[PDB]
Amino acid sequence: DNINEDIQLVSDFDVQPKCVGQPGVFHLNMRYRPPVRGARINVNLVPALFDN
Amino acid sequence: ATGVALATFLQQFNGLAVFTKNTNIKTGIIGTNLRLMLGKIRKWASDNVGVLFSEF
Amino acid sequence: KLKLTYSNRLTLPEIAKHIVSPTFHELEGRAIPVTGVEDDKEGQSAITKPFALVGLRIGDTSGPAEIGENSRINLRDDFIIEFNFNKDRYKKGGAETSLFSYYDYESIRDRLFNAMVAFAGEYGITFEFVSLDISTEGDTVYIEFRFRQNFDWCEADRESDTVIKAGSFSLNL
Amino acid sequence: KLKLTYSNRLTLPEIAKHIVSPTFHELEGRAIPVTGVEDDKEGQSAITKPFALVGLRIGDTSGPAEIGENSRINLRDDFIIEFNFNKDRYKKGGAETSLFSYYDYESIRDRLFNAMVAFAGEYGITFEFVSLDISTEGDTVYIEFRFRQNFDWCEADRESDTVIKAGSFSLNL
Amino acid sequence: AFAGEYGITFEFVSLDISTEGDTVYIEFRFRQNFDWCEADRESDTVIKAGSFSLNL
Amino acid sequence: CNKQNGVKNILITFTHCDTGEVIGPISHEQPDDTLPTYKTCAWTNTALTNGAVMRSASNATMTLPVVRDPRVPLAWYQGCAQIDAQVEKFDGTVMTLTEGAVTEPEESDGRAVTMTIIAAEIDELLPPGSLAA
Amino acid sequence: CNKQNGVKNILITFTHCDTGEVIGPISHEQPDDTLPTYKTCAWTNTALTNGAVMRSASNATMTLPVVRDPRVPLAWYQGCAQIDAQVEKFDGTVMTLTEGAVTEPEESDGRAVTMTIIAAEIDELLPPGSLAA
Amino acid sequence: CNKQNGVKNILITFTHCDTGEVIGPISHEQPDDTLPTYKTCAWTNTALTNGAVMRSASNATMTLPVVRDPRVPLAWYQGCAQIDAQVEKFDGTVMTLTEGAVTEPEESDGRAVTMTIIAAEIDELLPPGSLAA
Amino acid sequence: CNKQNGVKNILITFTHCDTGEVIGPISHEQPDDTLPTYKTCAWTNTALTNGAVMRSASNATMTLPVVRDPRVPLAWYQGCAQIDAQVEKFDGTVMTLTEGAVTEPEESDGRAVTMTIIAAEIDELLPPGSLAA
Repeated sequence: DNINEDIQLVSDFDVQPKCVGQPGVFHLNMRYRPPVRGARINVNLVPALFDN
Repeated sequence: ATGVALATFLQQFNGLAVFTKNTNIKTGIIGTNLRLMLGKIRKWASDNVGVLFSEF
Repeated sequence: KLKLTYSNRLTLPEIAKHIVSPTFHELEGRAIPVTGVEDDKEGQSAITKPFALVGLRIGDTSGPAEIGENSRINLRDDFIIEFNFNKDRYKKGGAETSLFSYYDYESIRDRLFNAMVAFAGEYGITFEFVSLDISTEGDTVYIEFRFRQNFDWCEADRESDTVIKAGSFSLNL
Repeated sequence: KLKLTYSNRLTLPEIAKHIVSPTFHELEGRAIPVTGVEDDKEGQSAITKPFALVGLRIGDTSGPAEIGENSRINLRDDFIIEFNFNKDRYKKGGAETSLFSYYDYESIRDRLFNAMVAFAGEYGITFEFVSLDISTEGDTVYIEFRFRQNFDWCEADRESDTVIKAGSFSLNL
Repeated sequence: AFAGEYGITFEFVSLDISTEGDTVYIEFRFRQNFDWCEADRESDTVIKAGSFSLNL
Repeated sequence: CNKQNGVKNILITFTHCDTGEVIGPISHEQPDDTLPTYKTCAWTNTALTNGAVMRSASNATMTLPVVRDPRVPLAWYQGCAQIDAQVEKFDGTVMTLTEGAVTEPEESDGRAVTMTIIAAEIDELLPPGSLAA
Repeated sequence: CNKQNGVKNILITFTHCDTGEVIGPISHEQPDDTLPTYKTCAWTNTALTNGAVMRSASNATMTLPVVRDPRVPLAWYQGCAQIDAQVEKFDGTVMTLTEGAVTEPEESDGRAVTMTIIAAEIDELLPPGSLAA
Repeated sequence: CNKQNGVKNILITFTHCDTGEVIGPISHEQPDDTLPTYKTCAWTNTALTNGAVMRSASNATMTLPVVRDPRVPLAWYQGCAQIDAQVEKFDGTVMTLTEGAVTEPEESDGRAVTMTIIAAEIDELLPPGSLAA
Repeated sequence: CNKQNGVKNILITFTHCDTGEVIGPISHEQPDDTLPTYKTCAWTNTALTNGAVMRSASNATMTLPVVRDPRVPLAWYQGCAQIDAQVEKFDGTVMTLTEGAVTEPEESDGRAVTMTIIAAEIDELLPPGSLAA
């Protein structure tokens, strides 16, 4: 829907204090969404007779 | 039909900023003024000639 | 981090405070902004050495500058940094070093450029180098750098007059 | 609104009255247009401070200016706005501030440019910035601006000689 | 000779000569063109990890 | 002020063909001194012999250099979006265009852009006192 | 007088093809130093060999840069209107054209316009003392 | 920051079509003041008439002048290698390209090189606050 | 050294097609400031749509302006002889070419000559520490 929000990146160095940030950890958040496939169809069949 | 069409068209101006003392618009602002609105109304009116209006 | 008055260029005091003072410890501060290096020129020489001045040379434009018309505005500035240092005289072997002798400037140039590039990368402000000159006067040596800034300019913010909410059309005959 | 002598340019009194006086309250008026900024330097230095002068530099042409021939005519006007301000000294901590020290011009520039933009948008007259220079003299600091106007010129409103209603068409052999 | 040996070259600008009593002054003017670079620096860290929470 | 030349405002209102998003009118400022240009009459005359000409159908165009707005994807200024634009000069003239389409876009460097727009018709509003409809 | 080069007047009389409206002669002034140009002979000569040129039919033309009159729609200076024009030089010459048609109009920026007119004939009036009809 | 124009980083990741060797993202610096250029929208519009246009496939392109890296064979900066590149401007924009192919290379002098890259798609990352996906 | 741009040597070894004569390597010096140029990748990429490209065969080329050696016939610098060449830049690079052929020779004035050479392959030798074969 909006690529600029559905994926966010987080690094270990954002929160922990001075030098506590351990070397080489980064957090990734991604919002999956399955590809839609057809599932069900409703049919309304309306017969009539020749006319006019 | 003309009334409903025009009313639908004008709707897009709702909530739009306006400047009248000094017509310069700062860069990046969303807005307009009297002259621009008049011009756009004239454009829309000219478009529909022949379907609803006789040529002015 | 710091707080900048402007978003895309630095006033001379900001330079003297954040680029010159923290880089040269030899100067116990004394990075003094001034109106112009063409100065009283007497009290200028009396400041304790070493010290460095920062002063505008001329404001200028680098292209179109038509104020008011809805077009970009390209201002430009020329400011110069001038240092002042003593002279060392180590008098080796029953002989003194001459009152004039090669004085190392390359190290000063390198240090200044490195600090400038570091800051520019950190915040996104860059300078244009223009020239370098050196001269001596008895005890003191004058080293003069000329720089230049390019930046856009914008007008202050403003308040709208009103907003639309509805419209009374007539549709006469 | 105001009433302008011309429809596309401002005479120096008009600037001194409508761009300088209403913006800088520090000047209790005292935005005096003068013939030339080099004129009578003495009396020109005795007016009460602060004050600002407006004076023509020179008038020339930005293109073709052949008078009479039925082509456009372009003209230029170089004028300079020069201010005068005192120095503020506040003696913090048993130590006076030096007679020469950095003086804030950026605020003056911003205020002036904003006023010029406002007026230009309001009426439709625009200026070209040229350069800015600053220097100090004892108690007073001279901030000097240079500007330029571009405009067309037209001739006065002449009156016809007659009108046409007739025909002879003799149509000889 | 030196330039061939190490790879540094100069630009010649002009030659001027003048005399003064006993001594003669010969003044050469030269010029150098070269690139400049910034001092070396140390990385902040290295990378080895991954979380990829993969929310709904 | 019928005796000065310059641009006073520029507005643009993007629309996305595929998704149908809309971005309300946004001001813009020019990158250099070049002004826009126009061509309103929709017919094109080709020369023949003895003063005859071949009158044929053709588009009405506009050329419009603008500094990019830092909030809109660059792709929208090129052929990926549908455009509506206006210009107001000092002397009071106003030029209005709608349903424009960009053509043969040239490469841009990320801040300055030139757009070549064509449309079925461009409308011009004169200052007060016109001598014709 | 006899030994000065320059333009002295320019008149134009627009007619609208589709509606028949007319606007009486209106003066005009040039945007820059470039003077108009001309070609009055209707025929054209190709080379061939041994001086055996080939004569054929062509059009009288005229090139006329003029600053727009603020009261006339811009379109009328392009393919949308029929044009009549005149020029008076200082020395006394007068170039008259009628039923002109504008061709392949280049884009204009709203104040300076260049017109390429073609017509079946252009008549030149000389100062007194001409040596030919 | 926002109101300044310039390039801030450039990265490249060569891949060799035949051997399959890879060289990790290496920085680069520019030879002169010319900035890169882009063209991201993957479609092209032709004129036609009455405002219509013909819409077609086209590509996404990039132009990228960079100073050679003394450790990489010159040939790899021409049509012998597959390229992945990125650019970061001062204001925060980032332009990413992948599996580019260098096309119609022009001769080079060994230190300055210009590449014309085309790719199926180019992605733009705007600074915070964008108004569209 | 590593950060200076310039040429350091040029060698050439002429062979005569019709007679088989040979002239051992002879140094040369440039007529002006223009450096040689190169293109080493043999293939050429044309641009299709959607990022595809048509790959085909081409020739390595070199461009070499040199001041004539006063002892060699001028013809041998033009299409009458087979050429082998080398270049050594300051930083250490070395460009080697063999069995080149001269093409479409432009007129020379007897002292400064420009050669457009084409050959099957050109091999580049890098300074120490290369990242690829």
